[PDB]
Amino acid sequence: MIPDEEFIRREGVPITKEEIRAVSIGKLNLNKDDVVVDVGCGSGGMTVEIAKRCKFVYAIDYLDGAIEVTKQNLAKFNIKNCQIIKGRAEDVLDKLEFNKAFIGGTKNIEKIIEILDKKKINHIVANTIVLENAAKIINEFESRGYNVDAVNVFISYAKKIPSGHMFLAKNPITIIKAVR
Amino acid sequence: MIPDEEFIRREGVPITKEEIRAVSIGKLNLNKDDVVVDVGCGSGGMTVEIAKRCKFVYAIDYLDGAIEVTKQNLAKFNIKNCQIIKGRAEDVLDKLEFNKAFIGGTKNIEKIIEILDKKKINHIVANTIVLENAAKIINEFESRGYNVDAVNVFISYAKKIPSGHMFLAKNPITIIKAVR
Repeated sequence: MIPDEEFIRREGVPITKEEIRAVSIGKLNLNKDDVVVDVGCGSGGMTVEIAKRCKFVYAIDYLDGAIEVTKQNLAKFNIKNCQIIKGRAEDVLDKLEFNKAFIGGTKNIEKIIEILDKKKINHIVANTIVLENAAKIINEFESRGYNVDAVNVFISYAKKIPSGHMFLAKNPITIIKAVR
Repeated sequence: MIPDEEFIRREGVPITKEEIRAVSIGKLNLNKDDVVVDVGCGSGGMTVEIAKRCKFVYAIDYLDGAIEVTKQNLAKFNIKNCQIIKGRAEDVLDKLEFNKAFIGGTKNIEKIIEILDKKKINHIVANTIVLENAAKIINEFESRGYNVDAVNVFISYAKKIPSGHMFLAKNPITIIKAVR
């Protein structure tokens, strides 16, 4: 499944649009034995979709608002597959046993990627709207022996205006898949 | 799990990109009870992905190349709830029973839309790269009481080169969902 209007949102807290999560989910190639860390503090959209397809998910979020909404969404789809961990991913990550990672939002991508790598995490998906990060992540992963597959995705949404349908875009996003 | 690129390809026969399939599969909102028609002469990417998800799928295709590749992929991924019906959708669709349509390329998109309309199909997703067809699909449907969520997706792929990476553009495609 997937839908977007059936997610509990909250001003100040971002949510991945449906089409983006559909692509990002696919890149993770999730199965029943995957234990996934989901970094970067959002509303829970990706968390739920990941929870629904794997063994267990850690949602690492560092801001209160995000934790709260994710929590509500978790409640809302009856997810018992998931632990929300408040804090910096770089402080937490060492302590966990997992085999895949999705990274959204996040600070210290350079720290996280290095920890991921040395924890022998051999399948990672990262989304970024930022040019410098897209550049970092792709080169960081290729140097650390991953084969990298990145796509820039620019979605625009039909909106009716007096003359007909215009397409409303906001920001393109880079979705990066590193497997090793 | 949207499959990588383990698809049987035969050149002259297009394959819908992985990320475009993930978005279209998402907009279809598949249930195990869905009976889907899949109209479009491609390599079976979409077909397969629809089959894994619903009770049954009918691939409607006029093009021999397309059919055979599609048969091969269906074979490759062990898909058994799918029947291929060789013919022009405009000739056949009106005979079929199903409650959900996916439309890929097709000549005579008006006729097709008329048919889905009459049959009271409450859920249609259509991909097009043709300007005029995107216009007709959206307006024809909005005219018939469907509400229509259309998106345009521009995808580009990082390609490694001596200086770094460039992004090679693929052609943009409009993904139209119509629900009533």
